[PDB]
Amino acid sequence: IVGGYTCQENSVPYQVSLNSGYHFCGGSLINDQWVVSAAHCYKSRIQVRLGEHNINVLEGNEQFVNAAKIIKHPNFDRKTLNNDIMLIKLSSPVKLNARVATVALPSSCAPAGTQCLISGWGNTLSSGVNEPDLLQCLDAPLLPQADCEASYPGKITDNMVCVGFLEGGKDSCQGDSGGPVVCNGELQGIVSWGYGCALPDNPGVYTKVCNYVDWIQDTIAAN
Amino acid sequence: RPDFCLEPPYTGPCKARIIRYFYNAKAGLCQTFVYGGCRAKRNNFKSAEDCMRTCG
Ligand SMILES: [Ca+2]
Repeated sequence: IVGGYTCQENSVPYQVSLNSGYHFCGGSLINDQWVVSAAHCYKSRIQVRLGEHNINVLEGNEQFVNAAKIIKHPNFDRKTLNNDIMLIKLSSPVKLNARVATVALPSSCAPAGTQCLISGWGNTLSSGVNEPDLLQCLDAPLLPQADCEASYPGKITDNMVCVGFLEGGKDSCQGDSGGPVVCNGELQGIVSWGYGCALPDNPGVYTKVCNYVDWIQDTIAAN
Repeated sequence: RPDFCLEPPYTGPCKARIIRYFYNAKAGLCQTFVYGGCRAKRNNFKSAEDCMRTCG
């Protein structure tokens, strides 16, 4: 997260870190046994870390759980990034509490202009590299689809949504993928891609979660 | 040596944080960099050994 601020300790209880030796992606807990993330975050072996704030220090509220099932959307395209969403079933249910909670799936697609909250442990610099210890937060609006398309000519599908600022300055970055974009208590986006970070005319592009609620529920109930 | 070995490391548009190896011609060695998770270029290896064998 570039241009954000440190989140209040455990103020984003649904945020999780995907670890395979080191933190490589984020995710969101949607229920005591399932996490949603980005498909390009796929790895054969994944450990999910919940209740985190300082990713480099054992604080005592953390829960480490291994993924038992990793299911990417069947129509995911590694080239165009269309349908960049993936479900992870935990080895065992987590203990839900103040530091570890679920986030609600969308009731419908949020309109452009809706203010949202993005979070993650990704790079905080547009130029250079600075990996934060503490979870970073960013308040940003959903952008009109026409502006998203004008910024990324011929690369945006109906399954994507731009969130951020066309003037740049604030954006998600490497290390934030799979992370949540929450608007009004509902998970509306998943950090996916963009050209650089916090660059003018190139706001972050996110997976439009409201298009997959049924697929998510059908997959959960079937596995 | 192959031309892609002289190109700078390509992070790509995706926002994951995956450590990969790339041949640094200016230093004459393979080093690590952060790959975004998609649309990798050829100067991108999963190991230093494979990197040195291909771009050495
Ligand atoms: Ca910790």
